[PDB]
Amino acid sequence: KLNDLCFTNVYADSFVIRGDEVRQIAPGQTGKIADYNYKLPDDFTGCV
Amino acid sequence: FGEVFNATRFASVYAWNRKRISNCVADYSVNSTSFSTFKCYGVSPT
Repeated sequence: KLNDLCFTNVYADSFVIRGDEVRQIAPGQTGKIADYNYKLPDDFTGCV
Repeated sequence: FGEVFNATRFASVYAWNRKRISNCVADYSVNSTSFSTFKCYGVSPT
């Protein structure tokens, strides 16, 4: 339903990551990747 | 923990191995050995 809106401050966060840690990135994840390299807020609003 | 997850053999699933633990001081961050699954239910792993 996204194209129905006028968004605000759109940011696309780009990188590369191993296929063995696809599931590590989410709002409320833990572990070495999502704690030491990247981090997602717990009230996140966006697309992965 | 070392022999507890790293030894010669574990028993089967129906014939499983049980161990009794108490009277010590613990850590969860000794994750260092890749875990294809790490799920803590009812209490936060952090």
